[PDB]
Amino acid sequence: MIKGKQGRFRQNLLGKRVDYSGRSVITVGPYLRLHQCGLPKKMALELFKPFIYGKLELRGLATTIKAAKKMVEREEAVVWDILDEVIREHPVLLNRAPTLHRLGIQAFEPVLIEGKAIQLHPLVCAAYNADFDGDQMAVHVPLTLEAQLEARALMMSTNNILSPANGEPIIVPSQDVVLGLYYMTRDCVNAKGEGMVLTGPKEAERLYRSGLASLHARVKVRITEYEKDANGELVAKTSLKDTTVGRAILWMIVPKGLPYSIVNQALGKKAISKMLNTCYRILGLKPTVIFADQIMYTGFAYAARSGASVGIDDMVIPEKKHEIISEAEAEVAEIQEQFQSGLVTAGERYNKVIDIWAAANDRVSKAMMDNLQTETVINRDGQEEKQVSFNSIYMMADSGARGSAAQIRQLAGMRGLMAKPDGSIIETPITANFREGLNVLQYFISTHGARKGLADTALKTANSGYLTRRLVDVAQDLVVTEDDCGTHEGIMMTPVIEGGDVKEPLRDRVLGRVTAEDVLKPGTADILVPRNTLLHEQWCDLLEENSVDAVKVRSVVSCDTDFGVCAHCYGRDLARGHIINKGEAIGVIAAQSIGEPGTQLTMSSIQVKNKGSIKLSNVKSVVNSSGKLVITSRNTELKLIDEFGRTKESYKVPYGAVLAKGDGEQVAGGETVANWDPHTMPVITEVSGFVRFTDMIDGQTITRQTDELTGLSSLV
Amino acid sequence: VYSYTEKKRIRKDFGKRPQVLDVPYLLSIQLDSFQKFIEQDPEGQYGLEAAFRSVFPIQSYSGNSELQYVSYRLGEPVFDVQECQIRGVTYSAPLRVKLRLVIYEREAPEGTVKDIKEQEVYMGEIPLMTDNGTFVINGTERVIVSQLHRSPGVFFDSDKGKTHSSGKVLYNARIIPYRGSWLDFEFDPKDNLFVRIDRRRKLPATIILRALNYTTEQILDLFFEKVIFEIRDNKLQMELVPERLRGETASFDIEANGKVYVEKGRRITARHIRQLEKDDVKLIEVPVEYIAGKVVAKDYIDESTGELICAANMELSLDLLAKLSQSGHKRIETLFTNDLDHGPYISETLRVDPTNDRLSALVEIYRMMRPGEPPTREAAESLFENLFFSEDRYDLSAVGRMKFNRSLLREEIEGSGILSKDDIIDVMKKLIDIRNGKGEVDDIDHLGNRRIRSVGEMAENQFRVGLVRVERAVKERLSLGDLDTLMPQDMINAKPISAAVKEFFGSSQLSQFMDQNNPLSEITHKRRISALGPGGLTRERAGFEVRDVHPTHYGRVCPIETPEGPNIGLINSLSVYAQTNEYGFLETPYRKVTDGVVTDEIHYLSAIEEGNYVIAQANSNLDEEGHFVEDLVTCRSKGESSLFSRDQVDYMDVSTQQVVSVGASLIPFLEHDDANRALMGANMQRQAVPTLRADKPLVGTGMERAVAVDSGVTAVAKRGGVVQYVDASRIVIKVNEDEMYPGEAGIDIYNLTKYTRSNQNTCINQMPCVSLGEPVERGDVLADGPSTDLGELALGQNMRVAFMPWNGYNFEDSILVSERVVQEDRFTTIHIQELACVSRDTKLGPEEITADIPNVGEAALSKLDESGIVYIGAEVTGGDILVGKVTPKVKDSSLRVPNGVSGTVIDVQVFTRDGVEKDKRALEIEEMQLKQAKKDLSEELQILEAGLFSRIRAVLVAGGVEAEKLDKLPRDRWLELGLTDEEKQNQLEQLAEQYDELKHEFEKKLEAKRRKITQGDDLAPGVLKIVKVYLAVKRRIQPGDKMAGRHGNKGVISKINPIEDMPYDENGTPVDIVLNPLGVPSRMNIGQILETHLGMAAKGIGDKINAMLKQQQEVAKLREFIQRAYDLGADVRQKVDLSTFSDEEVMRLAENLRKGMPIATPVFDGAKEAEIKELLKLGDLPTSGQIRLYDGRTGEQFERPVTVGYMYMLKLNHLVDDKMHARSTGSYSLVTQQPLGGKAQFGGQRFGEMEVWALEAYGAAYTLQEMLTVKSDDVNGRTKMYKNIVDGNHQMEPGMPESFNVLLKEIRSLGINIELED
Ligand SMILES: [Zn+2]
Repeated sequence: MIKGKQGRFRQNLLGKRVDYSGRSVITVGPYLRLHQCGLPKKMALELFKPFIYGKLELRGLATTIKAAKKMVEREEAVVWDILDEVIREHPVLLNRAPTLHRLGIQAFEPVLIEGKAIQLHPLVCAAYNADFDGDQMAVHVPLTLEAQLEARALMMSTNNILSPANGEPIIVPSQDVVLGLYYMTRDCVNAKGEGMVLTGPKEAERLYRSGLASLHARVKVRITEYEKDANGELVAKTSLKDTTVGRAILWMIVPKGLPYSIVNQALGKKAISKMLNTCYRILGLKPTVIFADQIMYTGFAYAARSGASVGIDDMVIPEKKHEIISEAEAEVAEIQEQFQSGLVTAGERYNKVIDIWAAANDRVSKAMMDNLQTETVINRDGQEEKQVSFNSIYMMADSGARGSAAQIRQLAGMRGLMAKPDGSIIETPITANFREGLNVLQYFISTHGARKGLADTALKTANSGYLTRRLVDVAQDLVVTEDDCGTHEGIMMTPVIEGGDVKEPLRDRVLGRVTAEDVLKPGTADILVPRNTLLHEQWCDLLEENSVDAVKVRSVVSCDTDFGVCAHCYGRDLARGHIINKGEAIGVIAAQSIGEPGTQLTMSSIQVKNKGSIKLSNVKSVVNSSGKLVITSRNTELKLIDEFGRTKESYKVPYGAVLAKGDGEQVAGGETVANWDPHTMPVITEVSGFVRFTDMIDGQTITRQTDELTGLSSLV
Repeated sequence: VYSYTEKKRIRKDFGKRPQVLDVPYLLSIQLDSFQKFIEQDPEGQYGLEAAFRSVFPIQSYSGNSELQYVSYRLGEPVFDVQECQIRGVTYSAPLRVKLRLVIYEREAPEGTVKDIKEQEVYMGEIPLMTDNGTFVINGTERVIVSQLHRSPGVFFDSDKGKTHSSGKVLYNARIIPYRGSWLDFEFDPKDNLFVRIDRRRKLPATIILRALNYTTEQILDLFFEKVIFEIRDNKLQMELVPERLRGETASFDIEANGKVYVEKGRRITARHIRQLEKDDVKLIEVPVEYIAGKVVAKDYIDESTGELICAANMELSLDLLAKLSQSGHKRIETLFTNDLDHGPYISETLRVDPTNDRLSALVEIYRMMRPGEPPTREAAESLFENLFFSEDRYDLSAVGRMKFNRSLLREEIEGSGILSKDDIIDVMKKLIDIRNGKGEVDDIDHLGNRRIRSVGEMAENQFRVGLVRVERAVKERLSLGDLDTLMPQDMINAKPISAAVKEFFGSSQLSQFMDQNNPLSEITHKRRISALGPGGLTRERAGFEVRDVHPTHYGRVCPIETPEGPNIGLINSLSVYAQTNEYGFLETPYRKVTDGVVTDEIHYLSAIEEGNYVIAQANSNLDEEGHFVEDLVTCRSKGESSLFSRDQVDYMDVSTQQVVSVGASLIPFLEHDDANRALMGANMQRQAVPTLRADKPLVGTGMERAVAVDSGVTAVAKRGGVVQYVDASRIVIKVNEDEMYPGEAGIDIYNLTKYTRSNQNTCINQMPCVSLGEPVERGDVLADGPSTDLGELALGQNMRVAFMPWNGYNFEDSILVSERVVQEDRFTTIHIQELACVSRDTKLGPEEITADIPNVGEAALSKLDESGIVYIGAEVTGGDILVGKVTPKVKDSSLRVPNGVSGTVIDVQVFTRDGVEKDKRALEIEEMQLKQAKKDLSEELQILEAGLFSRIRAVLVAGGVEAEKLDKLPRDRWLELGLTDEEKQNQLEQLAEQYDELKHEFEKKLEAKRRKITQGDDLAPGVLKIVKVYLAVKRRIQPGDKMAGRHGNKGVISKINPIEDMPYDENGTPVDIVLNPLGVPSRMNIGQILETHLGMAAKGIGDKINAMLKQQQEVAKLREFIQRAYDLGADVRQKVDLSTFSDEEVMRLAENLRKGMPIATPVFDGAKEAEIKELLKLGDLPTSGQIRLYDGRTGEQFERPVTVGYMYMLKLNHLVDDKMHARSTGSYSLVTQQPLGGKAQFGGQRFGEMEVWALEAYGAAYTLQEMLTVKSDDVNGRTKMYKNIVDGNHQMEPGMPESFNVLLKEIRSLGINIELED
């Protein structure tokens, strides 16, 4: 009774089924708002039977419950009024089957829609990562008013705009509306509405809709901004700005607080993402919601206006592809003949062949990208000018709506080199391109690769699910229970350099976290910030411009909370602005966030670039015979103290490396000081003197091996 | 030349490579398998005779009484197809087996059998295959797929990498019989060989080798070679062969005849070996120390003692050398063991042995088989012998024996079925060679290592299992073999084989309920291959590699056809030109190539055969001769491709289409699209559904014809001629006299398949497509089936299409459709629902079917009949009663329509358990079907008589021809008319016995079918009668439905929208459909664009044709324009002319083309872009094809003119109403008070534990608690929630859900003090 699957724990405390629940395939209905959702009328009818019965007996249309059931199943006239009344304020939960991250369940306000499919808001689909392939989402209904409060207050889209994994808005527009917005803030040199002046955006829209002017053209227009530099006070200024017609038209949708420089760019997916980020970070939540709604609507409308299309002619194959392929064929034939001549080996032959093929492919990529990006060459109102191209494919790629450089490379040019099921890269690349036909063999090999990818995706899905299960079940217990452990002890956080470019800055790693020790600027004897205060974006930027390099910050591991964690040890609750609140557990969300991308995962010498002074760590060196500096410490690392003073570059120095300079000295940007011989372990000597055979027995311990090249042998 | 029917609608085509060979018969494999299975072929050879002679002769041991088999036969099946479907029984025929039983006397073995007998005894009943290769098990259609299993034989694998985490590559061998115990041989990281059987406990290999009765000395002789040392008065001079010196270092001065050949410490170079060979130096003088390392081979014995001087397999030293020297044995033999050349694996393999006598090895085997039993000498001996040397429990098929010999570099292909000692010896020899480098492992995924079966194979195996079972029974009963008082029907039993075969066909991973919704669906499913099933790797534990495709599948298994998700690469389909090798392997065609002429003849090649040869690529340039104009040409030789000389290949690919399977061969412009979406679409083609009307897919591939003709959904013309009667019911064909046979001439009747149930609850029906008195050609369509169009497969529908973002309504794949598309209902589809009700007999009376039901509204009863069953044609709805069923008590249990589904009753079928009466409607329906059957018999007899008597009249045109006398008297006596002494009178007499036979056969068939209809068909026990009802629902379209094209372009439909909101061109025509452009770049396919331009151009041509038809533009201008259209550019295959065409055909074909110009395009030999631009230039449409569009809402042009054209969308079988489902308050499960699940039972959505974690992720507490508690238990909680909600209150008393109390008191029952706390 207690053990096994039939055991009561595993029998009835597990994924169950739920009444007052529904499911169907989903659609868009963009005219809806993110604070609201669609729901087919029939689903509303069956879902809320007791509710409708209660309102019915309240109105006394049929006193007994059986008669009310008969009325509703008959679908009589008055029932729809009752349905609207109950749906007046009664949010519901929408859900997807693979519930990876917590936005996969979400609260929304239904609206009664005809048909047989659920209209779902566009942007939230990206949070649901649910394409409209036919995904069947489910629906649940809270019962108690407390549950309604929870949903409307916690699971509400308005309350769920940023990711828990990190602070980026999860409501970033995905693929289509971004094309429209990119179409807005892009200039054609000469068209209608080029070369005049406007008093405001309103007449800009008027002239655009008139067709008297183009959607975009460099034009000075007076615009006004409302800045909050003061202590939470608006200051309204105005001035002329050069801009595209579409850009000025877009300016209206911006709320008062934001400036204009933010919109004065090409508005890529990252650019618009930081636009939302600024809007939330400065103007809070509701203005962001309204701004995003209007962004959706206007961008859809003007993408429809765009007539953004795609055609065979819209893809261009540079003629140099023929020439480049001819050169590559000649080169590979030459190298194969050289192998036949015996100069080189089969392995070396193959390696050089693949190298030259890759180089030719890179040449083709550069040629086609040049052919694509600036193809628009036209009169300027004068003779001729070349601008960024208005071909649909480059607009798509550069806008970041979908795809990347690699896919457009596949579309226009050769699709590179395919590997085999063994994983070894194949000697013969895919000489052809998709726009032209692909031979039997190239398609066959590409199918090997694609099927390998598909099976790997399935296996990765299963493994990610299992690993996520492990991560959640290990971390089910942990919860926030105390505000502050009152601990002075925390971790140290610094930027990260693997031995090249800095990969993650200090601003990102430190944001939203309460410092453990105060910040000591190098105006030393300066308490730059207090000792136990949260670090949000303004403070982080203060630190960044102050050039703070290493900061001691509070961490959960250092928390001294008995049976829980201290809030100050945890810092900001991402997906929310304020510091984390009491009681709110974090282990489950942490595990779930780290596990969500489990599907998205995969299954000599140095030339210093920057200019700065030389610093060394784990330093133990000596001047060699030649006068250069060699290092007598294996764990030595070189830092390039920048002009400001921070370590912008860090590289691991092997033993006995060759240094043209030394510590505490200046090195020009782009000067080779870091160099060495990675092979062979040196026996460099600390001191100088006669080298006697102290404990060297010849013929028993060592052997005299003679070199056949020079004559000067060496004891072995 | 082209057929009249084919000339009805000539499809334009693009293609340069000539069609050297056509598409073969697509459904060949199943027909081959079954026809080979069932035939009275001599000498067995993979037939029922093979199984019989395998099980026969039979006789009880020393019983002097032998049952021998004579022959087997199969009469007609008890039923035919349609009545079998209606009744619901198997479609099977008996198995009448002539057996001869003969018994001798005592001490007369060779003496004549004292008694003989023979009889055609009954042995089971076997299902029969359909003409479409299918079967019918119980009113249901299913397909038996073939499994791509491992070829039986011997194989070798590495098992490297992670094995032991040492980096030491292992080497394993596996002999796998076609039928028998597995056998495996395995090394270990200690370089010690081992063996295991059936994955049992590991054992040393050599233990079984000595168990084969081979001595240790014999074993070492087999696995080593002798090295001799001679006592030449001192130092044990050695016989040296130079070949035993490579890769060695001389620890002493190798010298002879006073000459030094290798100094001590100098390694033996090839120069030293050559010095020794030329000097011919064999005997040398070795030091004693060099012999110490050596290992003695045999056992020496002293003459005086006779005792063991030294055991075999023992290292030597000076003491042992002296001990054998005192005996004076001049011969000291060791074995040449080298670390590099011959690792001494056998030595320590022997040293690990537990014992030496064969008896102990047999004892070890006996213990190992069934551990925990006493070791018995004789039982163990018989066990070992029959385990691998008896047909009873071990054998190798011809394929197994063939490949075993082949792998072993042998010369004979046919051999014993059981193993032999030398077989295992040589397998071990190969294993040790591979361990030493020579030879290699066998890549399992390579097809030649694999094998494919066919239905006959497994069916015969089951027959063999049943045969051995009944043989056990027969021998048991013959142990009491009496003196001829019995015949061989007391010996026999009918249950075993019939039970085995029917059970196997019913429940099996190979017999699958067929996917019957679309000609493509069924043909593909039949042309399917799997890796699952018995002897088939499990889905979850399958290796990633076997999922991955191996290069040798080129042409043999389509890489692009296999379902995605739960499993991939295990159910890969069958390539188009692939056939089955005689030995169960995959033969593929090729075009032979001579010195310089590509021989157009066909030559078949096997998998391993390809590797040896090098073959020319498909898209090869040849000029009027097969002469490859390019001296350098890409060809593939051994799993790789590169450019080779003009004359190095002797074979050449048959056609571009070979590379894919049927499921992928229908995708236009595949070459321009990624494999991922290609495979996705190709799968999606499987699940398409027909609409009400076919739409002649504009961008054809040429494969539609082959699939159409092979897929027997249509009424194909067995012979040419003319149709004399045309009707929806049936068709009458008067075959041409030359085509007609002299005897049994008659005329043919084709029976159309009407509206009837599918296997996906869809509709299926055939419709005539030819007018009366119309010429018809042999082997050609007469009446299209579902989704077939004049004998061409029309899956979905082609519509005007455009790519642009329309108000964000096409966000991800949300397809946009105008109300126009639904207005003509062209997407509309039909579905059939078969609701069944049974009448069993329970306690307290049987289940009645009366109309009388207590407490039901008369309105519900109004639509019912006198008995209590609905009338056909009732527009019923969800909830209404169909058949009035009541459980005596009395209580109402009447069947009803499912909730939420409407429909219209099409038919009611009624069957009754034999021995109970029938109600008024059941009797009426019985009589109606009786009348229908009698009508059918009467009309076929009448028309056949009319044909026969018209033949009589034709005969009497001569030979006493009479005009007034013939028509004066009636057709009763037309032979009485005069005729001279001719064979015609006898021929007329023959027609008279034909007439009499018609009368008598009509009478007998009438009686037989009368009885068959009247008799109560056998039903499952308990039921008195079962009634099925068929409901038709015409579902058109709504938002949420799913449809796609032919590029994997998945898409649900956003919102049916007005014609007036849609954009339209300058001439005003709006766009039917609008799709998302952004599917193009990310989902790397572009062929949709190319075909879209192509379809736009074809439709423009068709529109011009239709315009010039509406205007009277008599055939001259039409003929010229059509001529211009068909030639159209570069080298092509059409090469048609209009001078040959019959202006009637010209106008008829133009009419057929007024709706569009169908275009054919092979997989890779299709048209080029400029050719599409060429056709566009022929059309009035822009060369780019991007047309300016005008918005309905705003009313002006869209800047950046838009790509528009025509796409062939398909309606997928995922209708939103089907996927729609919810529940508020239904029934609870019996085991637990939780909502049920699914749609068939009114369940609720399943809340998963990850959803629980997500709820936990949010701070929402009450929600999770109530959801898992009251929305999935507490009596107060749910009751009070009902009170709150009906009262209008929205509030909960959470309390505590009594399950906690259940657990608490369960623990309390245990000696556990568990309690709450403050
Ligand atoms: Zn703490």
